[PDB]
Amino acid sequence: TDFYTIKDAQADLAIAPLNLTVLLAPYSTTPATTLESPTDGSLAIPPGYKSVGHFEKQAGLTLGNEFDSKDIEAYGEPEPIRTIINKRTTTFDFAMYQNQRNVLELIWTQDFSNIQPSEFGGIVLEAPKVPKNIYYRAILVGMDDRNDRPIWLYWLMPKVKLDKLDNQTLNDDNVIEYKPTLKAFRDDVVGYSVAQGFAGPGWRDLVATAGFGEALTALTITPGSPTVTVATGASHTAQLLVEGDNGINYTPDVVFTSSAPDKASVSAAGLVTGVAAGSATITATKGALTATATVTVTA
Amino acid sequence: TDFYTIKDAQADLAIAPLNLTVLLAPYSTTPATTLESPTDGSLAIPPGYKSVGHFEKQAGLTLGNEFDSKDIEAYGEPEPIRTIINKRTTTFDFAMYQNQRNVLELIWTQDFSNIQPSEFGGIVLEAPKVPKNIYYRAILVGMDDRNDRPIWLYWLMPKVKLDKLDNQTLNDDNVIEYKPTLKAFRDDVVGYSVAQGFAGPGWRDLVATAGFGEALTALTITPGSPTVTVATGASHTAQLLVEGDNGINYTPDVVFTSSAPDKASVSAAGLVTGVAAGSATITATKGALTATATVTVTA
Amino acid sequence: QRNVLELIWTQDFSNIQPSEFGGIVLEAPKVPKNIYYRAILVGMDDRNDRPIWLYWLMPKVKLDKLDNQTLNDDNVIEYKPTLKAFRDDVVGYSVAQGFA
Amino acid sequence: TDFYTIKDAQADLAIAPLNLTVLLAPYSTTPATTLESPTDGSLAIPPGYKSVGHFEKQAGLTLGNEFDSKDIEAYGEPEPIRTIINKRTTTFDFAMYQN
Amino acid sequence: TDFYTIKDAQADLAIAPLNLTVLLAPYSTTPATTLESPTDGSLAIPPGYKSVGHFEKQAGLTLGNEFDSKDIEAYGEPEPIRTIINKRTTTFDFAMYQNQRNVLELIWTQDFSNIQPSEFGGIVLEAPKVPKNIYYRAILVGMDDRNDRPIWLYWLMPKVKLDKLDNQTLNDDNVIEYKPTLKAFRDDVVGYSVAQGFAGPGWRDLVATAGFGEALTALTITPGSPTVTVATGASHTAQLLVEGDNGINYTPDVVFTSSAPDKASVSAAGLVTGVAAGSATITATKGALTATATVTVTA
Repeated sequence: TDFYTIKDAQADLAIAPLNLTVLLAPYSTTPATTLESPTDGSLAIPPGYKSVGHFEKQAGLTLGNEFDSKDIEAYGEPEPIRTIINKRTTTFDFAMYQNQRNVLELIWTQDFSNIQPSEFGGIVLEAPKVPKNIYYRAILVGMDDRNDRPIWLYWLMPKVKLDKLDNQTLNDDNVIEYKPTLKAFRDDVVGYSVAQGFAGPGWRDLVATAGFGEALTALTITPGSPTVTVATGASHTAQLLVEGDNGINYTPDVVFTSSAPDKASVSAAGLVTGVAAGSATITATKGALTATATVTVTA
Repeated sequence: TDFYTIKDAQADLAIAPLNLTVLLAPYSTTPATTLESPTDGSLAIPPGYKSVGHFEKQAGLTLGNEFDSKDIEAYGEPEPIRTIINKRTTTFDFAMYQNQRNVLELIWTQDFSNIQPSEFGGIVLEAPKVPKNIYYRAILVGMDDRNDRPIWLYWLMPKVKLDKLDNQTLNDDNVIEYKPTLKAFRDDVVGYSVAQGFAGPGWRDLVATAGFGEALTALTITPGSPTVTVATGASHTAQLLVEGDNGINYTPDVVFTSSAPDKASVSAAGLVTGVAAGSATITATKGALTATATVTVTA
Repeated sequence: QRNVLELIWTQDFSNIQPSEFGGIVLEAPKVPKNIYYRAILVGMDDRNDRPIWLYWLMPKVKLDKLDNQTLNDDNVIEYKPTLKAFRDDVVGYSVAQGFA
Repeated sequence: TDFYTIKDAQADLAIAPLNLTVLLAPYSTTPATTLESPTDGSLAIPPGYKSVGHFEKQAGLTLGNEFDSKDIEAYGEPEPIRTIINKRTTTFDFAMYQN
Repeated sequence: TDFYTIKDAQADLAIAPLNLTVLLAPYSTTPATTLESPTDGSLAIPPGYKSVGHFEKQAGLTLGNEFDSKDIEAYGEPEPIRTIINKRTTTFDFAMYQNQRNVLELIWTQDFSNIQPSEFGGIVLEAPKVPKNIYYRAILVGMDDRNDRPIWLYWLMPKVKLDKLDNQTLNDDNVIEYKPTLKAFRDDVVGYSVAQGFAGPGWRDLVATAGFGEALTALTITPGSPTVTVATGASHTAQLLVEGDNGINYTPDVVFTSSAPDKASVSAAGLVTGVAAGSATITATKGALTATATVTVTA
């Protein structure tokens, strides 16, 4: 066995967040559990999460993790007999550009929903008597677009608070930047302080390689023998569903073909419509994996 | 839903302070509450506020916000059960150029209003025996000129005090700079320490987008059916006011047209003067939104 | 991949099952776990098609530190952990350097 | 439509400065607003502007324009979201003979 | 196989822009999707695009493309594992001669629409206090004539902006020149920054050779059995239409003949007019291909 086989390096698993956005929601909003829509796996932001818009490219977004722990030392032991890790504090910072309502609410620790613009649109935002402890739910979601197969990787922080505010420098050749450092706290309802998740058509290919689940070896069609009516109606169309040995819906990844197009009409999605009564064979093929189904069409 | 729809990035909301000025006023002056003139929304500096003139471009104007908070930690809780934020310290610094009375008064912490120039204009400004605690009111107003529609964004600090004075370096190829770092304190009568406000014709367009108020959907002409006299007099002219569903006066933004110019004369501002007796229709149109009014002209 | 995320999150993700469309969610644990790994750091020096494999054997390592993670639109995401090697009683050493 | 009609080329709009003069006036002089006389439209130079005479033909007169702008770059945007053009510096040079 | 067959050189595919024009339109104009007229395939410029006229022959027109990419390097890999290409900047420049409105507006970053000539026709164009960000839509269309079969090849740039302005040297024996370098940006409405296109009867003869689509192997007449009345009326004449398997209309390229001129008269265009009632044969011949249709003429 040579060195490169032992290395087992996969360049595709390296994900670059080509685009990124941060969505903040008020603490009354139900926290998001996953960003994958159950219908088709598309990106589905839960209601109540509103983006903060553009932010500085050069500064980017900085995530920081800090452990605080106490080590118990016994006599004659060079190394601790037990280490008690109290907490893993997570923070993140970036440089917002847009001067919208939620950005100013976050940087001022105030609820400006009751602020009404004057007769000519002029508004005045007053800092509170003492800063308030306001908690938000944050979704940091980024898209890596490779071969038109995006990978959406997101950080879910169900309870964040404004930890720090950097100095605000005003220049006549630069836009005004708000640079908050937000600390994520543990939320009891969901039971975590921060979660990292992956989704998308691109990640469906690499989920087997990355080590989550089992490798795709067999391809199966769930409605193997459907019966379709020639006449128009609710039961005149039957939607196929293709799965793998590891339980992942591979329907968007497979290619659908019909042995006899006239007897049954199949699309790229996998819908089956029986134009003419008879026997048809619908084959879903992805790579070297092939699944076959038989459709009977009755007028 | 694709990524860019979720991101919802508005490049217009990014405001760059192309021009900036700082106006200091003595503590006896009534603090400013808003910089928007009630008459037409123009920039209106209250009396007593005098500018400090030019300041260094490269140094710019630095705004700093600091939090001092004490966290209450209970047994068995990695994160504090309650955090108490005592105050939010706000400071700002910049490098003044002009050697005028107010700049020297601020840097020297002295009242030079009683200083009388000598026979040939020479003056001598003595530092006080002990530094005085002098409080000023500060307006930091900046204009972003985009498409001849300026946005004036301002910081109102009703009670500031000189906190620091940076080293003063004299060079034969550079002007003399005064670099004060001013700290803003809470003012009891107005109820805030620092306030951030936006105004101007440019900001009126972005009020709806920024999230303050409600989006503009319908336009209404409040004097829908006015009657105007042919003959000259005080009641020979009538001013039209156009408003929106969100209560913002959109008169400068709309375009005025007259059905028959001879019957009633309308200008860009919205004034209606009845040249000839009869019925006229005045239409105010902004974008795709339109409002109509009928004017009856009686000799 | 799975092992890198387990190392950086101090959690066992072997029980994580991908969703219907391959999407996964990895939750940080309530409290960080003390997880120990065995590390082999093996390097090849290929000279005249006669490679030299020199390796560091650390039979018991633990995640000591995690550096800041910076996200940029023109760079991939890097995980930068500092791992501390501990004494292992069964083998009798904390770190061993070998050549072959 | 043939290509020539779409081109809409006109040789009459190509203006060649067959003769050229530079006139310098002290800062106290009232700046010129236009060089056409309101009486007849002829070339009328305001008083105080004194010409510098001949200058070298080979060098001619060179006019340069430079822009100093800063581009605001936002995350995920290959092109800047806003370009702030500070100034447009105009310079010109020539080689005078007359002392 | 000899070298000449392997090389497969086609001297006809070399296109030389014998004539070139640049057309600039204001940003409010609808961007051009194609320069091919759907009615006949001739060069049809969308309204609002006004040509800049003559420009310098010796300098010509220069198009430049630059790539800004970052290479992700990994330990032990001599070559990068992933190259992240950010943008493809396209620019173009040329030396305008004409002193017209659009040229001066482009070079001065100003709009002179409201500039009114004085009593004697004189005008004064004042440069703006600060240069404005004005965007244009550009069409760079060139014509190559070969055996009276022109080829129009064009570059569409939906969003161009002034980037550089070269030095402007005045000579007593040379006309005045303006040398702007324009950078093409990305327009989200159309989804591209630059698009290269080809059209014209000359191109139609080279579509198959160039590799876009399949070659022409069969010819077909869509009105196989048209009916034309002897009596004058709307349905007196029927226009033929020749197509191929590749999907390209070859009607202008084919030659129409009629077996019996008295029964039906056909021209080079392909229109069929029924002069005498009876059966006629219309044959369209192009190269080695022929298409036959039968026309029945009823009185």
